[PDB]
Amino acid sequence: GIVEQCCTSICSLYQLENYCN
Amino acid sequence: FVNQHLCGSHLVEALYLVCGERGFFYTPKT
Repeated sequence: GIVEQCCTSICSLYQLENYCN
Repeated sequence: FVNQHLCGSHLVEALYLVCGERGFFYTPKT
């Protein structure tokens, strides 16, 4: 999920945007 | 070296910025 993708690893803009409503 | 990870309050702030008026759901582990 977002933590493993963006906090543990490094995430890209579209990965982050995909968690929005 | 400079940190690229987004964690905790920094992750919430990131979502606030990128999602804008769409908003988002979030739950911390702690």
